[PDB]
Amino acid sequence: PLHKYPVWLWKRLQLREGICSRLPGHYLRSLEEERTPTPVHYRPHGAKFKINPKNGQRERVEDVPIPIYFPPESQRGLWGGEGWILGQIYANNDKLSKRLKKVWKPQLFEREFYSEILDKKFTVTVTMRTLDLIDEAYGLDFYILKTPKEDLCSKFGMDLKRGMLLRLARQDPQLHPEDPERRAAIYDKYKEFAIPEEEAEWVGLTLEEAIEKQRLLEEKDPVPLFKIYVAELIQQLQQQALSE
Amino acid sequence: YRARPPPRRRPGPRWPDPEDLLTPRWQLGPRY
Amino acid sequence: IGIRLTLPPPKVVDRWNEKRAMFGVYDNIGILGNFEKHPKELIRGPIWLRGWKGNELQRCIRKRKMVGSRMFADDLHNLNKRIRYLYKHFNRHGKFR
Amino acid sequence: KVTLPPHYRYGMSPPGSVADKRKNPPWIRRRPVVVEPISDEDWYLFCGDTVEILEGKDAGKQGKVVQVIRQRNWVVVGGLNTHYRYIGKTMDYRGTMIPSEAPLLHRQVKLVDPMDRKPTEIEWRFTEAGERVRVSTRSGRIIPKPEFPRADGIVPETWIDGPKDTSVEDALERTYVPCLKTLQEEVMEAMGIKETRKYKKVYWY
Amino acid sequence: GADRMSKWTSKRGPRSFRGRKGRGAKGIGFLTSGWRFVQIKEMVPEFVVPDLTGFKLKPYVSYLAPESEETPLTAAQLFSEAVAPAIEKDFKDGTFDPDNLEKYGFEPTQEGKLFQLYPRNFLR
Amino acid sequence: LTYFSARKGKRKTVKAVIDRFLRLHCGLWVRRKAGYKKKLWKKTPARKKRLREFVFCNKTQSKLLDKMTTSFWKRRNWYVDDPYQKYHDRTNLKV
Amino acid sequence: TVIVERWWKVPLAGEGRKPRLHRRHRVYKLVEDTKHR
Amino acid sequence: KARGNEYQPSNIKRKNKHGWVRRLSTPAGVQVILRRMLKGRKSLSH
RNA sequence: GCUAAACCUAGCCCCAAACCCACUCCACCUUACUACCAGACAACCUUAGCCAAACCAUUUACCCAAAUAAAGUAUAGGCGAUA
Ligand SMILES: [K+]
Ligand SMILES: [Mg+2]
Ligand SMILES: [Mg+2]
Ligand SMILES: [Mg+2]
Ligand SMILES: [Mg+2]
Ligand SMILES: [Mg+2]
Ligand SMILES: [Mg+2]
Ligand SMILES: [Mg+2]
Ligand SMILES: [Mg+2]
Ligand SMILES: [Mg+2]
Ligand SMILES: [Mg+2]
Ligand SMILES: [Mg+2]
Repeated sequence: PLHKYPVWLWKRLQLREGICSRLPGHYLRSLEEERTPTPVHYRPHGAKFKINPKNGQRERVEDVPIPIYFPPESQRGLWGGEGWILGQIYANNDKLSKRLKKVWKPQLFEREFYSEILDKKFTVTVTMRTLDLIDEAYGLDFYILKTPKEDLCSKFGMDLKRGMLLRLARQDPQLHPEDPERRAAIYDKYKEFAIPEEEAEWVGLTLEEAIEKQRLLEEKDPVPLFKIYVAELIQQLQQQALSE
Repeated sequence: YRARPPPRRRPGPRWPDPEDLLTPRWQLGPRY
Repeated sequence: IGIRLTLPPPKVVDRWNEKRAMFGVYDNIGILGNFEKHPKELIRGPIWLRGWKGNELQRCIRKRKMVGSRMFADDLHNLNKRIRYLYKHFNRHGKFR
Repeated sequence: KVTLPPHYRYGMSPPGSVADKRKNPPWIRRRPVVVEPISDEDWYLFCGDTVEILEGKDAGKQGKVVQVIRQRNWVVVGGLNTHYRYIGKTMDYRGTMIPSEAPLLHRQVKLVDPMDRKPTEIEWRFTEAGERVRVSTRSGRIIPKPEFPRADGIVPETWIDGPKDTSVEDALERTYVPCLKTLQEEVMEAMGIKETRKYKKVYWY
Repeated sequence: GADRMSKWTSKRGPRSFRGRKGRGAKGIGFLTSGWRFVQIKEMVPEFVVPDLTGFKLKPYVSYLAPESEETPLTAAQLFSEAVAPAIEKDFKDGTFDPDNLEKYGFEPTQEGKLFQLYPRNFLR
Repeated sequence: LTYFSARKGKRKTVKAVIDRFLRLHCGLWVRRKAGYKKKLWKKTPARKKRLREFVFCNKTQSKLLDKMTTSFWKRRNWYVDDPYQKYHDRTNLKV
Repeated sequence: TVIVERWWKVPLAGEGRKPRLHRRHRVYKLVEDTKHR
Repeated sequence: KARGNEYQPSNIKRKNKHGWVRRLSTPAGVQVILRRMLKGRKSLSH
């Protein structure tokens, strides 16, 4: 036989049933959106049309991203979108020679970063690209908030984003409790990234984490039927008195 | 017997439901 | 042995039932209906065979392209193998080159 | 009780009997008998009904239905549509020949009008009180459901309570006073069992 | 050569296997040093048998009993038959408050009770 | 030769034939002589002139190349200022 | 950062379609490693 | 010498090698159970 | 004359349509189907090859989501096979 829906649509159907239905709309739209990551291991053409050198004709060109493998240890650091490149090479760059397996690994470094919003220092494994992105963003706090989810390529980076967004959303007074003037200055510096606290709590959460969080919010002890029946009995007696 | 009514092209524009996943993507764009 | 000893039950065919009496009706829907509907639109069956004909290889290619994502995993695997065998048979085996 | 095979063929002998097991062993697989589907509300033949045979040797004769087999749309009329067979046959004795009734389909019998003893068609209709009864089509007369002995072989009128049969007064006595206590709690109070030790909390997972 | 389809019971296997497998009977104690078994009196179930002297109910019921419609007991029926008269009596008198729901039979918590409805801590 | 393609179910064209031969619409095929650019110093001018000629193919070769190319290459083309336009049709041909 | 490009040209996929990648598209040649800049 | 008696029965070895717990100890063994469940095997493991 | 022979059903196949399925009690990841004791072990990671090229070594179609058409065209390729 045949399935009513295509197989690749089964995942999206599951989001319309069960506990995933009751997830916040703003969170669900984030999962549906799939932006193209900033090119890292390949150079984009930069133009939609190029003149072919041979026939001298205008031919459409497209950017095909290089597949990237992110090791699980990359989720505990900030690699800046870099990852392992699992591919093939030709010996001596000659197509008539053997096709060998080649893996390109980023050079990882251990660095300590201070977050102004979080008022804490983190020892994060980063690459040289991550340092450049932070330098171009003028600070770690700007880099975390500005960089999209698809470009961070790190669960820890998204967790840092949620922490910063929560403090900005709440105007949390735990940041320098004894210096109210200094606390307001930092919040004013990053006021452009402020979002409502309801949305900030769901930023960076995976589907499994969101489901568990939603389940806990909806988890409540059932109301005993004694209390429910008392309310109906009391209401009905009042209505009887009015008719009399 | 009597023949069934002839199959006719249904009058009026056909607007697919945008909220249906089985709706083809080409029937939802501005070009359609 | 190998042949039945009794006559089979007689075949009763209603030559004038509704299906046979109205067979072929509206086959000229395009000619007599201002070409609003093509006669191929009357064909009912698999979605990959309405108004289209081909050999076994062309049917297998077309079915995989149109409803391949909706097929079962075991059915899809057999279809993929059938295309591979038919590709080798038609393009590599035969009396004529 | 017994889980019959998917295509078990019901016969005159009741299922699970000695004769049925010999005729229908667990390994038998015969062609199913095509039976016209009749709804329970549409069925109109019951034990004790008087019907007239339409086809067969006893066409036009009337008799009393003694058994109905819904799985085959069969009605058995006592002493009608009968063939003769030997019973109790042994090696020395040829046996005793007795008339044996053959089953009749529902379309081969027709219910009779109580006022005029002739076959007639009936339809299920509701009376003013709301009861569902059978009404003759041509005459519009109510045909009562015949009084047949119960399948358990018990006559309420000719019934005497035994040494282990609860009397009607005791059986229908209502001694239950509703309360928010379990059976265990009420028995502890009734029998005076005292338990002061408290139950310790346990982990459920 | 082993029979996979047969039920795995305590009669199969070496001596260690046979002594560890049971037949579903509940334990009534524990083993101390020297393989000595200590039987706990409280772990042994106690049969609460009532006095049947002067009991008018017999295993069977006489067939001269009128047929009655089956009405399964529900929470709504139990509340009406047991709690509604108590609440209605106090409602007319004008003395009814949510604080005294325990007076009518409501139990806020099952902890501290010998027989707890949920989780169940008593046998049938 | 691919008689039935795996993606479209159609006959494919051997592109080696296209890069070497020109098919006139009359059915003829035009080719260049093999080795007309090889070792010209050891070849007489009479021989070299024959190598520079554009020759036709016989019936077997023409039929072979027809099977190796699809119907797209057998259509009638109206290229502007086509050098081989006059050779696409036959004149005064009997039998 | 290691930057590579494919030896084999990837056929165009069109508007709103993901490119079809054969196993020969896994072959890469090193363009430039940014650490040597 | 004479062959054919390569199977020397032992319940301890049989349960430790092809048991239900042994099957679930590795991801490959879990797939073994899943294949037998899919095929409808009456005995998923020893 | 035996041995046998004969049968018409059980059901199934391909499509359409429509998005399926889990738990009476009790038992079941330890030696599964075992009432009742200190865990902290935890998932990710390029398919290869037969085969075709009449050897083989680069290479050799494999649903990726609109039927048709552009088109087996542009293009790729021991510019070979073929893609
Ligand atoms: K061939
Ligand atoms: Mg065996
Ligand atoms: Mg297109
Ligand atoms: Mg693809
Ligand atoms: Mg053996
Ligand atoms: Mg040994
Ligand atoms: Mg099966
Ligand atoms: Mg089970
Ligand atoms: Mg070969
Ligand atoms: Mg060889
Ligand atoms: Mg070329
Ligand atoms: Mg060749």
